[PDB]
Amino acid sequence: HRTAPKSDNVYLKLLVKLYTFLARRTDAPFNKVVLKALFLSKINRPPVSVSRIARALKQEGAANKTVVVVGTVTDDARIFEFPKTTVAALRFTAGARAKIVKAGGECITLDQLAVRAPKGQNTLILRGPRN
Amino acid sequence: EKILTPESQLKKSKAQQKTAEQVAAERAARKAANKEKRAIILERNAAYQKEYETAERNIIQAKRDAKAAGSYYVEAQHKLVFVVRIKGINKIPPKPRKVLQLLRLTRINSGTFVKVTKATLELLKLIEPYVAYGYPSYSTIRQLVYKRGFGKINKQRVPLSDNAIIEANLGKYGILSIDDLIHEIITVGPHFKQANNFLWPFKLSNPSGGWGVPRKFKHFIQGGSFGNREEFINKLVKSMN
Amino acid sequence: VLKKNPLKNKQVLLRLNPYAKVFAAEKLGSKKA
Amino acid sequence: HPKIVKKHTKKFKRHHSDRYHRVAENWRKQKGIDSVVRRRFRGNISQPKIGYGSNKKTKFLSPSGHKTFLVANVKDLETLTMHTKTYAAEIAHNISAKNRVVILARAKALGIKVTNPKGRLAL
RNA sequence: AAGCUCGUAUCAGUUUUAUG
RNA sequence: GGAAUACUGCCAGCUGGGACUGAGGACUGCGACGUAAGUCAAGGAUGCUGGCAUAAUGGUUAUAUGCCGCCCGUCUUGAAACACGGACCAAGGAGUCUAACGUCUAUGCGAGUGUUUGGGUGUAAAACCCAUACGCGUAAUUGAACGUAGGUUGGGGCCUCGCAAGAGGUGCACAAUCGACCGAUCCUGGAUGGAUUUGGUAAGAGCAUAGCUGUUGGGACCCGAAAG
RNA sequence: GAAAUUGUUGAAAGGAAGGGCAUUUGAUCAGACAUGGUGUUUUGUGCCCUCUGCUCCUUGUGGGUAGGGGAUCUCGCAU
Repeated sequence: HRTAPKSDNVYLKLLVKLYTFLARRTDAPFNKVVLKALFLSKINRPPVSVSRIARALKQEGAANKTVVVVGTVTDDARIFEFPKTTVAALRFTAGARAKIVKAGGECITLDQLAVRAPKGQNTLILRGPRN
Repeated sequence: EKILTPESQLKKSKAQQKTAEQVAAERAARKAANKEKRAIILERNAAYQKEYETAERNIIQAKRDAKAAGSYYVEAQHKLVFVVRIKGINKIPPKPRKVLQLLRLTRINSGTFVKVTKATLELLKLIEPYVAYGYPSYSTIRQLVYKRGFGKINKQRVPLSDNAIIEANLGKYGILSIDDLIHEIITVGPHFKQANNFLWPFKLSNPSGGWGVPRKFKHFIQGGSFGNREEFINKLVKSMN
Repeated sequence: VLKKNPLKNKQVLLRLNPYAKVFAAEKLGSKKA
Repeated sequence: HPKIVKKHTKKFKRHHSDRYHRVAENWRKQKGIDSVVRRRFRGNISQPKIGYGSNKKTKFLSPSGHKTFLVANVKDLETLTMHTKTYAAEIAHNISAKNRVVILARAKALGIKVTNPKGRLAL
C-alpha cells in the first residue's frame, strides 16, 4: 500500500502531514480516503471537469453538500448553468475558477475544506474517469 | 497590569481539566471492576478445582465399584491430544508437510492442542513418523499455559501474564482468566477452537533428561520416540518444558 | 518488559490466580479421602 | 553509559589480500560461484554481514565515551558547549600549530575534551 | 511494478461423509 | 488381620550448592503484606567493600600452542573433474553518446498546449519577452439532449435513526443488466417498416519539460578471424 | 620519491609456505599541565548601596556609559 507521496511539492507534503493527523485522531473514514488519494500519481488523478461536478450536483440535497475533488478541476464549455456550490480541490484552472466564482459559488483549498468539515459532514468526493 | 494568560493556553488548560475530571472517575471505576473481576475469578477457580476433584473421585469410585461388582468399566475415550513436532523441516514429504502446516507445526520441538475427532484421527495417523502425541493431564496443561502460554492479539504473539489480556480478547466467550483458558483447553467446550487458535503455538525446548531411546525415529511401541505415548506424553512435555 | 515465570516468584503467581492463596492455605494437594 | 560491546574488533581483510601484492586490503565480495569465501566454508575469513551491527546507544562513541567531532576553528569549537559530555572536539590534521594552541585554550575554557591534544606542539 | 473492489466466505500438494 | 514399603502421578510444599544474564531509565498498570500509616521478591541491579597517575588497563606485531582451511577467475556438465589465463609490480582498460518509438515517476498548463526556425532586447553564445504560422488533442457508426448530455442492482464515501449491532436516505470512479440518435449485416422494395448485434455521442483529457528504464539503426559493453 | 626487485644490521624460525577461532611469551605503543565541587569566617574591590548625570530606539518585564561618598557584605570576584 502506498504510504508516502512521490510528489516533491512541499505543499502536498504538508497536506499529507495534516491529513494523516486528521485521520489518525478523528477515526472518520472520510479523512482516510482523502489521505490515500493524496498519494495517487498524476496518471491516477485524472481531472474532474466542471461539467462532471454540475451533473453530479443533481443528487438529492447536493446543494448544501460541498463537492470535493482530490485532483484538478478543469473548465467545460459544454455547460452554461453550473449550479451555485462550493468546490474544493488542489488546483483550480482559470476557466473553472471563473465559472465557479461567476456562478455565485466559491473555491477553497483542501485545508480549508478540512477545517470547515473536519469530520467530512455533507462532503461529496468525486473521482475522474479512467476509461 | 497582570499579564493575562494566553487564550489558547486557557482553552488547553480547560480541556485538560475536563478530560482529567473524567479520567480520575474512570480510574476508580476500573479499580472497582478489577476487584469484582478478581472475586469472580477466585470463585470460578474454586468451582473448577471442586469440579476436577469431584470428577477424579467419581472416576476412581466407579472403577472400584466395577471391580467389586465383577464387571468391566469402559473409561471414557480421551477427547484431547497434544502433538509435538519431532522431525525437522528437511526432506519432509509434501502431504505430511501440509498436514503439519495446517496443524501449526512449523518448527521442531513445537506443539499445539488438537481436538480428538473422527477426521483428526486420520490426520494424526498420517503424520505419526514425524510427531509424538498423547493424552495430556491437567498439571501438564496448566504448566504449559502458565510458562509458555502466549496470546495472539489479532495478528501477533503476546505473553500471557495478566487476566486482563485474556479478557480483552477471549472475554467475548466468557473466558476472563488463565484458569478459565486452562479449563476450556482440558475440557473440549463449544469454544475450544477459539481458545486453541488464540494461543500461539508452544515453543518448547529439548528435553532436560534427553529422549531416552537411542533412536528417535521409531514407533514408541517398539522402543522409539514417535507414535502414541499417551501416558508418557506428560513426562515428555514436562521434560521439554 | 520482562516475562516473570509462574510456578516461581509467588508474587506474580498470585496476580494471575487469586485462588493460589486459598490453595496454599491448606496446600490443597494433600487432601485425605 | 552502556557498555561498548564491539561485535568484531578485528579489521576485515579481502580474501588473498596477503597472498598477492596486487590485491588491496580493502574488502571486496567474491563474485565467482566456485569461490569458497562466497560459500563461507568453515575456516575461511569472516564475511561482513548485518549481524555485526553495533547498537545505536553506543554507536560512534569512542572508548572514552565521547563522540568525535571535527573542529576547524573557534567558531566550530563553540558549538560543542551544550554537548561537552556527549561530544569531543577533534582538531583536523591540516590545522597549523598557530591556531592549535588557540583552539586548545578555548576547549579548556569551555571544558570540551580534546581527542588529539598537543598535536604539532612542543613544551 | 502499478489501479478497482473486498477482508471478507477466498482458498488448501490436509482429512472424512453423500452422489459409483 | 493389619501396617507399611516397592512403582506411577500431584503438591499454586519446603530447603541449598553451581553457571550466564543487569537489558529498560522520574510516577502512570496488574498484584501481595498491613484496621490504617506505609512496605514489598509486584511491567529489567540495588548497596557496601578492595587497586589507581613513575597508574589500573588496553592496543600493534614476531614466534609458539589445541583445531580447521585442496590455488585464483572463466567455461564445459546433471557432478567432482580436464581445459582457458595467471613470474611479479606502477600507470592505462571496457552497457558510453546519438535519432525514432513506449511504460513508470515528477513538474507546468489544461481544452488548450510548445518563448528560444526567428524577431525584440541585452551587464552579450549569458539573461528576459512573442506577431504570424505550424505538430498534437479537442468528436464521427452521415451525427449522437428526451433523462446524471442513463432507469435498476451493487459500489469508497456522506447524512438520519442508535451506546453498540445494525436499519433507512443519498451515491464518484468502477462492474452487471437493460436503455436513446444514427449505419452495416440481412430482410424488405431509392425508400419504407425495421432482424438482431453494432460502434460512436456518451460524461472532453490532453500538450510541454526533467529522471530511471525497454526495442530498433548508428562502431554500439571491449578485443579478434578466410576476403574484396 | 611506493611497489615488483636487490645488499647490510637486528629479531625469529627451518623435503615448505600461505589464512581463520582462542591465548602465553618477546618486542613495542597509548594510558587526565584533572588538581575539582559544596556551606561556613576575616579583609580589598566592582557591574554592590546612596546621590547627581549623559546617551540609543521606540514606549518597552529595556540597553549602553559617567562624577562624588563604604565596607550591612556573598549581589559577583580575590584573599
